[PDB]
Amino acid sequence: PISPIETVPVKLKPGMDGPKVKQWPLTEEKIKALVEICTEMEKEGKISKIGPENPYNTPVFAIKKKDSTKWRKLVDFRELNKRTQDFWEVQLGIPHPAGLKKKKSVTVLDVGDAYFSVPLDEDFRKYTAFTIPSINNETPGIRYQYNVLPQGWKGSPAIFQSSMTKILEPFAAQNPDIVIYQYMDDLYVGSDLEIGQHRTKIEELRQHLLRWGLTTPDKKHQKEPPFLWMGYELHPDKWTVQPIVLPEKDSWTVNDIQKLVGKLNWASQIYPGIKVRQLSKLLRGTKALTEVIPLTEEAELELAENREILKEPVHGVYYDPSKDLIAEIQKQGQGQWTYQIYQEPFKNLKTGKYARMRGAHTNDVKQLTEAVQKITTESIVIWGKTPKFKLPIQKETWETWWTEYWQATWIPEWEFVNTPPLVKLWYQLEKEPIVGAETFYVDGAANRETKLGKAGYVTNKGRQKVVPLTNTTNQKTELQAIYLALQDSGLEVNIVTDSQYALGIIQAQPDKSESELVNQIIEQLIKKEKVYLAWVPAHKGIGGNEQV
Amino acid sequence: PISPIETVPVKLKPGMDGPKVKQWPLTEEKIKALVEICTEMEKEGKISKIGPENPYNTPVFAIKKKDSTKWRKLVDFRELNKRTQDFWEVQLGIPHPAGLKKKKSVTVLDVGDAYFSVPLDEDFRKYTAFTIPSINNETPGIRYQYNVLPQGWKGSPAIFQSSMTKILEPFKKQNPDIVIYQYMDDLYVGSDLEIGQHRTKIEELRQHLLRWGLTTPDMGYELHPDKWTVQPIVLPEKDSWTVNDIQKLVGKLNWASQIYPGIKVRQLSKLLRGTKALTEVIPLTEEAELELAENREILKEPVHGVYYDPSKDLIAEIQKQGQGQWTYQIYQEPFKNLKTGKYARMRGAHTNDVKQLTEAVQKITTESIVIWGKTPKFKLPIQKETWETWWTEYWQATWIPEWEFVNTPPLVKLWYQ
Ligand SMILES: N#C/C=C/c1cccc(Oc2ccc(Cl)cc2OCCn2ccc(=O)[nH]c2=O)c1
Repeated sequence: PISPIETVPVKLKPGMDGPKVKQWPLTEEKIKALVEICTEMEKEGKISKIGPENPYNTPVFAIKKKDSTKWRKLVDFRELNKRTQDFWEVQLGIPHPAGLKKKKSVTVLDVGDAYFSVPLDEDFRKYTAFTIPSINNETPGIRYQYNVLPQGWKGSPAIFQSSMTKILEPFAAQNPDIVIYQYMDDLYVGSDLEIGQHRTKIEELRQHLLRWGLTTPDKKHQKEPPFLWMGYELHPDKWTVQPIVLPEKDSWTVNDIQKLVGKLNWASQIYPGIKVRQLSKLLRGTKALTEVIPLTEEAELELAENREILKEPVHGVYYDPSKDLIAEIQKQGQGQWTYQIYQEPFKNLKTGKYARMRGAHTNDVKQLTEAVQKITTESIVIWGKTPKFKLPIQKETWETWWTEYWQATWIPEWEFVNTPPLVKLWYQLEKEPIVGAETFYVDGAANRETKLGKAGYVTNKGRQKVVPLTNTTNQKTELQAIYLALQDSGLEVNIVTDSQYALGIIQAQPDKSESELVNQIIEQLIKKEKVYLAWVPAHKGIGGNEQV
Repeated sequence: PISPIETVPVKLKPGMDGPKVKQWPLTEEKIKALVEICTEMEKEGKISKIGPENPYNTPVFAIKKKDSTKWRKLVDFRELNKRTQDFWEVQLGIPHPAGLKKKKSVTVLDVGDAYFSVPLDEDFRKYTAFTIPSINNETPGIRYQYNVLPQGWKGSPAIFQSSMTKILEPFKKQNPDIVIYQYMDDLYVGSDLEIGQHRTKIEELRQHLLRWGLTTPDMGYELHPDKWTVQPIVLPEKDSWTVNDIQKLVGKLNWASQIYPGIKVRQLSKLLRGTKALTEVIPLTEEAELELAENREILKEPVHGVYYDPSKDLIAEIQKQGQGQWTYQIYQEPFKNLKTGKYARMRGAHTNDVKQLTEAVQKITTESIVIWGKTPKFKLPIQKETWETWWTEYWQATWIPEWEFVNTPPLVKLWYQ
């Protein structure tokens, strides 16, 4: 039989037993159709008719494919799968084309009857037992079990991968000149060897695999480039994604928006400039599954921009280890960032985008740092190294920021490329109180029930103001107070607030937010020459004038 | 080598599975180094390759050790430690001397290699599984498990404890005033001796351990725990104050009230009665100086009701003070501080933030080890992915403390310096 391959020992989960599910059903139409299968599988040694003693059992169904000339057997292993030990996880991620090295030739072999070509641990075989039933009349069903890896069994992919690796090792040991990637069933071999000797090597690999019981394509070479693989087009000198289709509809569905931003996200890998913000901002509401969701003008504009971007094909290149790895970042202005990774000016390894969707307030520098981090992570994953950075920010700006920043930040080798828009701090608060400046003692308050509330100030020049508000909270009133003091003061202003919230927002130095109020405050702060914000504890009678 | 005796059976708390933790992506450099190291360890019988039937995984990293130009493999055993050792701090648990912190000098020696001689329980080996990752998911990783007591596992010194006691027994008799505590792969040796005599005794212990077959790979690394206390809160002292300065003072005092409830700010808060310019100079009254001075002498004397609870976890908060300075507090419960301090290392701009934070964390952890015999869980003022990416560059120790990340600091920066 298939014995030469060493079986992997398998246990049931501790404190469990093989599936005892009994199946009498169902019909006579598919039964002999099942026998016609199980006989040919028995002859090939994949299954064995079993005796009466200690059987467990698993359900068995029969079903047909299109172009019906061949039937198909299907076993539901769900219960057994529930009852079997965990295995080492098969590869979660797949290799990224931008990290592949250019090889003179690439061959794709696909082993057929993969799992059935790998033996199953003997003592475990009794738990795979299934029963072909009958019409009764004193006819006990036909019983079997698997001598090989059952299709749909929990342990099949991992054990197959392991077996394939071990089988490959004595080959690859004598052929370092060629490299074999292993993915699911498929083997992807590649080499810089001359085409003839490459082909001969491929045939040698095929025969070696065939001696271990693993079939490989006997017709032509099978697959020729492309090479449509896992959502990619792999060309000999270049790679691209699949053709991307953005549908057009009168009524957009939440599901269709999901699929839309999905395709767009996937497209962002190669096509640069893709903006996903508005369309996903639609999806922010997660409600139901079927809800028909109306578009926004910004969303349709965004989708249009993406459509114009997808108008022409864009191809990425492969990786050359002898060349530097460069990453370049641009700000798209909406809180959206885009980046290209390249070893060469006119050819990108790949592209991508970053966006901060978490939190109301932030600034350009911090976001740039975050993007740099994401790119560093991705680069470590794909190429195994960190890229050299080209960034639209100046050394003084970033030194200032990271020296003034409370968090620890890390930046690699980076150089200044002057591309508008530049990243800059639009304003800086004063670290010491200003002499010859009016001092505004500001406060705001609200009733958490009525929500009316008010905001206002009392200055040292004897000036006072109280502005009534509607539909607000203590946060909004307290920010409204600072804004109010910014409006009524000169180019140099000292503000004293009793709230840690407002102080927290302002001292964070955001250049943008989800609040129009904070934005107006930002614009005012920019218009100001000097602003000193100071904090005092409330209800201590330090000269803050409050109300209720 | 050989099995001198049978293995010590290792068990997990009933109803607990083995560790399953994803492996972090590594630089090709670190991957290569791990491949060399692990190949060599495989040739020595220390580790063996495993099949798919082993579900468990534990992370591995490559570090430069301390000053060395060659790579060291560092396994992150925190999860396995929580899943096993928490029952092994009882069964095999190693007692922590309370006199170690009182010694004038403490030297740290690396005894880890000693573990590589002793075999590990056959049944337990599958729980030590780790994966050397591959670049770009080209191949599934290289999988090993330990055939001997692994470094970084808290159960290793627990098992090796008797042997260590037997080896250290003669040295302790000739040196009864020397305190020796074993934490994981490290030996902490305290003494009141002069620096020279201390180092001489340390080299004596080194040679003793060496002639008994235990190799160790040893300014140098030495502490001085007698200076370790809770640092007092300081109020700014100035010749002439302002409205702003007094506001800062009242604020900071009002904050300090959560620690020392016996503080009265009533006089200082009155010193500016009406709305005034921030830069207006206000001379303090007699009552103001009286209250400031009364709040000063109460602030240089440590708190009341603060004791170490062995049941609760230790928590270390760190904040960045700028210019290479960092402040930290170790506490079990809010506002009750077991320890506070400040760390700074070296200028010249060759240093960066992540390096400073890393060295700070290491120092705080070592302090915590010397004092309470266990490591605190850190709250780190850094972005998660940044730390997870760059922490193994500057990491010189053999242990990994628990940590999490804090996004919400207020102005408390200057209140702690
Ligand atoms: N189904 C399907 C294939 C899937 C597949 C997936 C990943 C890799 C692969 O082939 C490769 C195998 C090994 C190496 Cl070292 C590079 C490769 O470069 C791939 C780039 N390439 C592709 C085709 C070609 O004509 N020249 C090339 O340099 C094949």
